[PDB]
Amino acid sequence: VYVGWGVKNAPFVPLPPPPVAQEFAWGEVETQELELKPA
Amino acid sequence: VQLEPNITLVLKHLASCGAVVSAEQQAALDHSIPIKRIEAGLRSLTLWGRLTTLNGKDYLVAEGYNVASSKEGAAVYETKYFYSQDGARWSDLQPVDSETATRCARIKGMLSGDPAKNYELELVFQIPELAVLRCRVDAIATATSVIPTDSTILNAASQVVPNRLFAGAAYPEKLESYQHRFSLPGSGVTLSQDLRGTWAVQYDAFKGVAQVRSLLFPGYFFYYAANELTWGSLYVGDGLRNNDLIFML
Repeated sequence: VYVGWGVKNAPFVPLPPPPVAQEFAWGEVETQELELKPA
Repeated sequence: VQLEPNITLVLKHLASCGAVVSAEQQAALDHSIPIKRIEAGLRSLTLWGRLTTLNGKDYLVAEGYNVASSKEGAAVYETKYFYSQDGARWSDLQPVDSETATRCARIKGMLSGDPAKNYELELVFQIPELAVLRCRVDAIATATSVIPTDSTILNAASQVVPNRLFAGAAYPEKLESYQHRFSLPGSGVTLSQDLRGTWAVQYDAFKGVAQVRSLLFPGYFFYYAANELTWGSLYVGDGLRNNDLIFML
């Protein structure tokens, strides 16, 4: 039989704040024309 | 009304709350509590609780006191504790020092059954098991010791004696009906001037019986029967308070 409060005798760790997401990688860059041949 | 709490009444009203004692231990208490009471000069001596151990020889603890005085604005009951592994023979439970109690506080988990063990703390320190047991028992006793409000009264020579003209606690399903023994009878300090969620009360109005459970120490139970006007408290479990209480409420 079981008699008592419904708790477990393991050490309790309250869940920390959830993780933050991550933004897109920087393979997203602007291509540019060849500039000049300044003298 | 009652002069001393009755062990059989305590075991009968706390049977639901899970506070139980074995048959042999029950009979042995019945036959052995008076012997230890009369061996000393104690006017009162009753079972205090049953702490659980690792080998299987649970620690039965009883406490007693002779006279109840009022001193420095509080009721100071000079108590003496005894322990046992069987209900037959009662041994003294020596009081501990201050720093020894501070070190006591750092031992967790149930203490083993053998009273000859030693725990190692930290320069190293050796802590006997009886010291840990006494530390836990005095902590629980200081924290929670319930009697119905105004069930005692002062008198000549300023000794806290029972109140033979106790009318009965009105509205006994509320915490204002019960108080810690240390609180003086005249003062209005009761079981409601402590934390808001460390006491639970259940009440049966038809049978007129109230059960008060301590949530800081999940093993402390108390009953108040209004029709018979009889109250009593018990502790069953290891002497650990649940510090992670808030997440539980």
